[PDB]
Amino acid sequence: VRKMKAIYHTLNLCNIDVTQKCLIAEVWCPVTDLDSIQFALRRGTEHSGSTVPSILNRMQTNQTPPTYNKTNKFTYGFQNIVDAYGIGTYREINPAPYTIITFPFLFAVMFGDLGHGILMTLFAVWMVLRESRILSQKNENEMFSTIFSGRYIILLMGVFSIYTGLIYNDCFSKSLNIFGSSWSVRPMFDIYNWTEETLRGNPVLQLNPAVTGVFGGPYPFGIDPIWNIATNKLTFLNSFKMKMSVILGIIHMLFGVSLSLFNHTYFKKPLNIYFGFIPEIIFMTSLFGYLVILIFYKWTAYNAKTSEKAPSLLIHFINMFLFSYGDSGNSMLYSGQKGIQCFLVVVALLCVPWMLLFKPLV
Amino acid sequence: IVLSAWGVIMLIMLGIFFNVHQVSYNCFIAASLYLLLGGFSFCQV
Amino acid sequence: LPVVIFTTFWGLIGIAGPWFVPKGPNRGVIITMLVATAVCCYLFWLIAILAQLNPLFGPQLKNETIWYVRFLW
Amino acid sequence: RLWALSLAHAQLSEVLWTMVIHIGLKVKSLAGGLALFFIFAAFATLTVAILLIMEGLSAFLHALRLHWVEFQNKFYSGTGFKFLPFSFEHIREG
Amino acid sequence: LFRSEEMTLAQLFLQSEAAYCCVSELGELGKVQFRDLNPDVNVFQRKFVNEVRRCEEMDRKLRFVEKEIRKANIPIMDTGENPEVPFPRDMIDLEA
Amino acid sequence: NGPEYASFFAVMGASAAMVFSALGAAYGTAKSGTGIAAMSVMRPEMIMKSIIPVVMAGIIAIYGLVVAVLIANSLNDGISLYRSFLQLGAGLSVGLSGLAAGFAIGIVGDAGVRGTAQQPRLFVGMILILIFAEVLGLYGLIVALILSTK
Amino acid sequence: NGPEYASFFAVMGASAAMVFSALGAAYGTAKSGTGIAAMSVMRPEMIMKSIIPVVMAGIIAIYGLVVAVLIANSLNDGISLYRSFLQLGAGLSVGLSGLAAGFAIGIVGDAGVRGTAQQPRLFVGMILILIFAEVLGLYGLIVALILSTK
Amino acid sequence: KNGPEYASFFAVMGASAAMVFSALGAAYGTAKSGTGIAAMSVMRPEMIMKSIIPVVMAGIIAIYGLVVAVLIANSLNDGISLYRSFLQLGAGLSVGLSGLAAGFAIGIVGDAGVRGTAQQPRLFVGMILILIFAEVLGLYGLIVALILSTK
Repeated sequence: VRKMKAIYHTLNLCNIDVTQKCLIAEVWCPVTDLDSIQFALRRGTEHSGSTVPSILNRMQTNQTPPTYNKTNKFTYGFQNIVDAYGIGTYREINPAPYTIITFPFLFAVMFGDLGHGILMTLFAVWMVLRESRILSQKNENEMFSTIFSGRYIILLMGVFSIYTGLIYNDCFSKSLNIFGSSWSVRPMFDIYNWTEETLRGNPVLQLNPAVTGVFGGPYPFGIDPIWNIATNKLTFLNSFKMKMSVILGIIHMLFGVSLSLFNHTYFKKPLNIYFGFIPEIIFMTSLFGYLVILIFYKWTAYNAKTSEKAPSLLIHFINMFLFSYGDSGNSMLYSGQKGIQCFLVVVALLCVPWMLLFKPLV
Repeated sequence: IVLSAWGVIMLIMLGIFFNVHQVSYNCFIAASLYLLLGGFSFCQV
Repeated sequence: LPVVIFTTFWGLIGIAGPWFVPKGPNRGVIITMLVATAVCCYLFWLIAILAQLNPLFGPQLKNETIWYVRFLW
Repeated sequence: RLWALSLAHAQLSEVLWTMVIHIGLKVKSLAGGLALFFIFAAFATLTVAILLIMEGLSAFLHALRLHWVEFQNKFYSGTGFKFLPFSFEHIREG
Repeated sequence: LFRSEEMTLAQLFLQSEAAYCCVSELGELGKVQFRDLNPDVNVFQRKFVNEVRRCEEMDRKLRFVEKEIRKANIPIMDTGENPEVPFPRDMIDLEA
Repeated sequence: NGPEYASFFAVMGASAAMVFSALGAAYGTAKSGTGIAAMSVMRPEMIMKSIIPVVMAGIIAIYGLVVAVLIANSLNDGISLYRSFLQLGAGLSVGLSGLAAGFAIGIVGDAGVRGTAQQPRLFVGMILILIFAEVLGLYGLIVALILSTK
Repeated sequence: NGPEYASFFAVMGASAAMVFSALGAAYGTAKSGTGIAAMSVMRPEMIMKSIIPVVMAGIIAIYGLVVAVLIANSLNDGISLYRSFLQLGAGLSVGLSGLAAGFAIGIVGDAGVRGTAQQPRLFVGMILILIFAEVLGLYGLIVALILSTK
Repeated sequence: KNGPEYASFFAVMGASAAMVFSALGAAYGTAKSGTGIAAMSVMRPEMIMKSIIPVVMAGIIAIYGLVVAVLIANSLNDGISLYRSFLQLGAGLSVGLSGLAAGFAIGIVGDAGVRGTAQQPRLFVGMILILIFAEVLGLYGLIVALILSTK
């Protein structure tokens, strides 16, 4: 009866019936799915006993079509998460194939733990393995319904947080050793320096240098456990975790601005490419793509043995915009730094006239 | 409800990690914990 | 070196993945996931060591703990 | 914010270890028995209702808000219309 | 699946005798977006508002029975099998 | 080194970074939390979709927590008075601007979830205002950062 | 060693960590306590379930209690002026953040139990907002400990 | 040459008050006008992308305070002159409290503008014009904050 009510509800939605004693329906349908509807409609009218087959006329109007996405049991959770903010228009690039990986990845960097990564995915594999008998029961409160709707989202969240939990140890804030700890060079610091007088008294928590005999090899997979047992732990981590956060922030936003090209080269609108893709990828490489290569350059160049007076990336990012160059507090990071940086700002400066003034010529 | 079963594998592996790493204090806390809280895993079904 | 070991091992998954994939309806999704998961987990591993390689610091270790760490490493 | 939330999650995981499980662990003689059985039981509901629930939900929506604002503003416009196909899949069992 | 699916706005020509059977088979397929041709009409005068009332009282009596069995605690098996759509010649026999 | 009373202004920067920021996050949780209970009487279906201003206001305390840790890590005895004043202005600019941001998420999160129940079209617009409401605490972060590197 | 008046600032942190957290725990108990009595006259079944905001407000009180003992265990005559300023900044950053957290628990705990008398679905939503208001008192703890250890 | 030991206190208070008061002005501009969005949108859901202009004009007030807070934080040094530190303090108040005024003005006329726009859309071309004159009050405070931090 609930089917028959639905068919009689959509026949109310059907033709004004003024034209003939027949029903006309302007339905939307996928173009590549068109053989299956015609094969069904040809035998659908056969059950009624009619010798007249119903026909399907294709229109060429200008009403806006709806969107449609091929939806699986897995990618439905990542689809409606994107669809909650805004429905996609006709033939825009769906970010949902990219949201499958990047959104559990961006969750895992800010929720990174091996121990909580175990807890998240073991709850997740319980939700998907027993999912037949859980779905058999009708309906429950909102702390089971949204959780069951995202059982595959929380699966990839628990898997990736195990991996990013290995990049920075942090298994219930504890750590593991996999053929490592090769920073903590005890002997060399004290053997090559003074051992016992220093053990108690003047120092209770004294620092290690890296250039006596101490640091050999940077822990082949993750953060070495010597930081977690130290007391200066955060000043290395907040130096690390702030740089990598803006490293991931650019190349994710660079990946977004490169997809604006494929939304303009498909519409055959070459006007939009010459002010939308070209100056935007120059504006982000000059200001922000230059920032991520300064993080890589400072990381490899300077070390513990030389260069205690190492420059800071906060001040040198300011001297790009506030054009004052020449100071003794912060040295240049590399030779010819004054010449390349003024060139990078003016080509970021003139992009704002180039984007603005040349597009309204329509 | 069965949260004690979650308490097994975490406290078993914690006892192993204290067995590795004077060291006799680390073994004393280890042998006290997984022999007893693993023994306290007797819970309802 | 760990860098040359993992680069070809992350150069296997996501290159040979687009090559060894079923012809089912999920082919496009599977390839995308190999491409992505490859470019995320490699560069995450890349900036962790590079922010270790050529360091400027040392672990500020407490008292007892320093001799204790000599005994074990 | 993916440095702020990760630093807050790391510091919360440290304090919920070093305060409430260290009290059970740093006891000489009767530590592994009657003491740490109820200490871990208090630690069990704390790491779930605080460290798993809200930190797992805050990082879920703030990994989400980087996609809605800083990823879907470069290419995505999104006025849109949804399909809603006429089917009998609404009536599965009820 | 990075580009989209593309839609057509085709046009149907359904006969009066083949008006229930084709739309019911379209619902089992489930890939159509029936659009309102006449939005400026009331809830009645839609040619089929007579028996969509009758399907609601058939639903109303069936909601009453479903309350009655669970009040007497005879839990009904599902035995999951999607049945086929009943023809309108079986609709008169269903109320009896 | 510096004077004996130098460390007081820096630890005031470590406490005002947390006190005013948690107070800002408190008003964002309290004012929007009253909006949830008035909304859900009529519309129970959207409470998972409606607890987003409670979560966006929670980052204000996390924004204050980062600077509170960063100031407490640079603390040592005999800091210069110049280094101590920088951490004081670091804590005030991330605490009180977080208190400003918590006021914005508190009011808009209150009235926005009232209109979200009566009309679901506001949800695209409501979270868009909450973007501009949260960046006030975020702008207070990067000035607290650039004051703490010196 | 330090001066004679150095101990005054540290004992102020020992009191303000307990005083201001008690004011928060009181407002979490008092403002939500009126919401229980207005709810109870219609729904006597949800009374043992409705005490969950006044229990979480009690957790705000023990956040100030653990740092008050930890500061008082660190008290000594002849302490340096640097050590006393940390314990003053630790005491303010947990009490006034606990006063903020106890403010937030009292507001949404009152309006939550007034709302759940008309809908039982709000009970899982109210307990979600109370968790986010609870970590505000918890965030004040981890800055109080990182200041008092050094 | 070398200033006194207390000199950097005033310039730091110019860096903080340029960000605290400007975010407080942008708080009132977002909150008071964001109330007017949710009150208007219950009857006119179409105008919800056009009505978010009063909340982004208040957002510029925050960036007006963010810029000079960076400008002051880069002129800072150990032992600056007492003349230079009073400049950065007077620069910070002239942009924060002026942005507080411009943010309070945007919030009032932004809220009242979107209420009457729900009843007549002809106000919308006039609402932006009053919102311009409220926004230049922050810009007037910005350009005097720059000339004080230049010296």
